Amino acid sequence: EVIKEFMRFKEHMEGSVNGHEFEIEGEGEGRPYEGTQTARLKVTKGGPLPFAWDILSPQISKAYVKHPADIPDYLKLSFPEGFKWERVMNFEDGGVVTVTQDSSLQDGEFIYKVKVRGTNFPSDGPVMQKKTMGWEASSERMYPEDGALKGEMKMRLRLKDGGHYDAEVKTTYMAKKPVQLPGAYKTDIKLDITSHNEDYTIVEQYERAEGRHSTG
Repeated sequence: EVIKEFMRFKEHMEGSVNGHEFEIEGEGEGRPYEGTQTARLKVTKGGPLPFAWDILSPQISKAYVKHPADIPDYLKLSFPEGFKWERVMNFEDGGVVTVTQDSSLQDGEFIYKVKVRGTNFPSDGPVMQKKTMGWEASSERMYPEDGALKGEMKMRLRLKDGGHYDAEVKTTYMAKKPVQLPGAYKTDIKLDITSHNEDYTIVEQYERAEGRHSTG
């Protein structure tokens, strides 16, 4: 009942990557039970960014994941109060992103507050040289641990070049109340940058996400 078949969200993000501070705001919309969403983002402080938008796009919404009836939808169950998540991305060239995030449901809309910290990206690497070209589809391995929901995956960035740039990704999702943890499952995710201005101070994204048992 609080999560309708159509839901909007608002997002604020603050952080820094290799010493460069920024803020981003966005508005989005999607169909939480179909696993689909779009958003319009803008850089509100510290634009233009000297690094690849691609490292921020996965930090920009797990209430929008289609779940079968027989896998508890822990993150939807957490609303209206919501959940927090924390993430580390270890990139193959020593770059690291850590994230902390709050999600809640206020005045009929999801509210996201994100804090992103990137460091140790090589100055001549594809991130700081803006030579990435979006994520391959990812398959997140979900499992309950220590009273929380954990996800682990290898994410693959495409390079302008024709090769790949990997990150090992670990996330912990913690509902604000102890709503039902699921068992082990997979979430297939694909995120697209669908529009942007020249300097990526204005950007649109689409994501589709679907949970399924870990059988193929």
